[PDB]
Amino acid sequence: LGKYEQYIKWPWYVWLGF
Repeated sequence: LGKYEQYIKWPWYVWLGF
């Protein structure tokens, strides 16, 4: 759907993409 990778991309950024 693209709802998780949209809200989960926040905490995952701190590691990669922060």
